[PDB]
Amino acid sequence: GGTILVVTGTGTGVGKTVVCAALASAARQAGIDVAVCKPVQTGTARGDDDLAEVGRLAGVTQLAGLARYPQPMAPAAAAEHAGMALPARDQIVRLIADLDRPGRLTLVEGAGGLLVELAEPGVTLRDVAVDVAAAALVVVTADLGTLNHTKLTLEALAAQQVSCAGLVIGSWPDPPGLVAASNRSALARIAMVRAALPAGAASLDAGDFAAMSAAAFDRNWVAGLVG
Amino acid sequence: GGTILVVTGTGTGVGKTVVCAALASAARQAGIDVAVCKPVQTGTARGDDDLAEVGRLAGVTQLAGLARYPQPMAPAAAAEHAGMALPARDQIVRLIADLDRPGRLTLVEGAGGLLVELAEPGVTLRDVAVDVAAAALVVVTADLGTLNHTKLTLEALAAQQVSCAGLVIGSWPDPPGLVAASNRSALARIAMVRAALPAGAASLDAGDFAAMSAAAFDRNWVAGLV
Ligand SMILES: O=C(O)C(C(=O)O)[C@@H]1CCC[C@H]1C(=O)c1ccc(-c2nnn[nH]2)cc1
Ligand SMILES: O=C(O)C(C(=O)O)[C@@H]1CCC[C@H]1C(=O)c1ccc(-c2nnn[nH]2)cc1
Repeated sequence: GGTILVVTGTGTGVGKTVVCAALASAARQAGIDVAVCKPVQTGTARGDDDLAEVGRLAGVTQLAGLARYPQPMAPAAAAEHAGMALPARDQIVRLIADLDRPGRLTLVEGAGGLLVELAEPGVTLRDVAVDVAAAALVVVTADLGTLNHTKLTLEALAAQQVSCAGLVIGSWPDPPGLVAASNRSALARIAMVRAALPAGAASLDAGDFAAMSAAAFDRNWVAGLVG
Repeated sequence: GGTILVVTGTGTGVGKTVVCAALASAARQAGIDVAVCKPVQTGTARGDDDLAEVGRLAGVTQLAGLARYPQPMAPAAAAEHAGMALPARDQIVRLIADLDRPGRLTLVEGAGGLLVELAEPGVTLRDVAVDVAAAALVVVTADLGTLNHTKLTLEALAAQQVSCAGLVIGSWPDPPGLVAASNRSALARIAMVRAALPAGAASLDAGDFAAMSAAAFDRNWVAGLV
């Protein structure tokens, strides 16, 4: 196949979707074919639709979903509230495997953070990453508390031998305060920081988002993801 | 000795100090002698002094600490900003062991969450809990995202064979809401929920806080701690 990369985060609202869009944009500009999938999407009754947002920001057309739940809650709770079931583990894996292809970067966007239940019983994006032999890109904030959450998430990845592809700061303030600057230096001692997306990136138009994305990542790292 | 419990949280600002105070108050009312140790405290420039708050809310007098940094930052960053090192691992472990005594509940309050560096070099409250053979009480929120952070923290405790003494919800909203209610049910599927402190409890006077605390915890669990 190609390269499968799960995109997780330290939590919800940390920048998973905009990072997915930014990496997708950078890879497409490098001539890499990109697919993005969001196997579990909650909050659809609030307008949450991460695949649509990635298409809007990055131009990705190869978008794949599976489960959609109305309430903006954790998947298990949103499914319960809608009277629906979570997907099965093998259904999530099938979605991803159908996309995987030599030369293609397939990004698998999680729901919330790494240990959120996506399938019964207690199957998480970590388990899915093992099934499809994917590394994990971890989206983090620059805010107070990020170092603890990042180290917790990386330890959890290592516990199941899921390689960490690096960190991305989802929103980087301009100018940075003392806490944000300190956190960025400390994050870079824990793992490679692949990018720090400028605050407000999700509000850029298509052309400005593309330029931001190309400058945000190291071109050699993006090109090295897919042979 | 007695019973040592580290009191950690899924992060910072989740209610660790008020939970320390609440458990201390419930234990004191059960006739248990209580000490509270906050080895490292930051944010003292704006007035943060968690030991003073525990003393006022719960009446604890054995209040022990080693280091206080003015800036409201992670300990390592606050120490770097001040140009001074964090305390030594030996200082923290020995202070706690010295506080511990038969018939006493010694609560050790961390700074931020479980994997925060408290001593040089890279020593955390988890490492301290291993050294003094303490179980860990985990303070969690009721808010969106709490389940992931709680599961991550519990996995990290288990990875170094630190027993989990349960969870405490640091602030229970009024009215709760669908997410808070769902999270409270889900948290109980992960570990014992020992208490859920009403929102605003940190503003109570000592008498009102004691009444809140005694009702918040199961009296049999508190008495069983020592
Ligand atoms: O949480 C506590 O104890 C607080 C309290 O004393 O009230 C402290 C108040 C000032 C900062 C906070 C702290 O100490 C802290 C802040 C951020 C981090 C962190 N972790 N990962 N990234 N940053 C760790 C600790
Ligand atoms: O974060 C994402 O993916 C968001 C997105 O679709 O962009 C989703 C928007 C709606 C909810 C959020 C989600 O899916 C979610 C929310 C809370 C939790 C949780 N974890 N622990 N306790 N609660 C887990 C997932």
